[PDB]
Amino acid sequence: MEYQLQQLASLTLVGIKETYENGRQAQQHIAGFWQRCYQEGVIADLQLKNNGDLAGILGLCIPELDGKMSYMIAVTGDNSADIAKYDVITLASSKYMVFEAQGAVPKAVQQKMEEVHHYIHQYQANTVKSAPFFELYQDGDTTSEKYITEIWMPVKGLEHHHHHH
Ligand SMILES: CC[n+]1c(-c2ccccc2)c2cc(N)ccc2c2ccc(N)cc21
Repeated sequence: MEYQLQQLASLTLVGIKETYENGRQAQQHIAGFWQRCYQEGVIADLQLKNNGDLAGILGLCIPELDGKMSYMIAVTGDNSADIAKYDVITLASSKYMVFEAQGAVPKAVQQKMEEVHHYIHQYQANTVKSAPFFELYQDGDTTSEKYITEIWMPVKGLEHHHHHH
């Protein structure tokens, strides 16, 4: 499968985080969460705030300690803002395997994701389960079947994988 290696320094993310029972339940409600965020003007507001560290809006899947799964819609933002209403988190530095989904959101993303999970099955010692993974949505028309969504999966010690020697 095609992917690019990218690295990120520590980042501050601003947005809204919701929590669901598990991965399956999250998929049922994520589309709704996005719909609610757009309708209430949250997306527009968050878009004003990105300092440009990452281009776009992020949809992060965050594992919770009790087995629950959280989803956060956010942008990379500056710490120096009052920022009372929004949820804020620090995304720890990491290296990632970055994949692309070409197509209309979100079906193109879901199908690409099933594929990604299957592919990373072979990199069990390198993937980081407790670490957040995310979809990055750049400016553009989601509807177009030429639209590209980036999927960022965090990894550790990937250089040591035998397939790379
Ligand atoms: C809920 C559909 N929807 C929309 C969307 C589509 C049409 C109008 C408004 C939002 C969306 C729009 C942007 N920019 C970025 C991500 C998503 C998204 C992501 C996941 C999902 N599961 C549904 C999603």
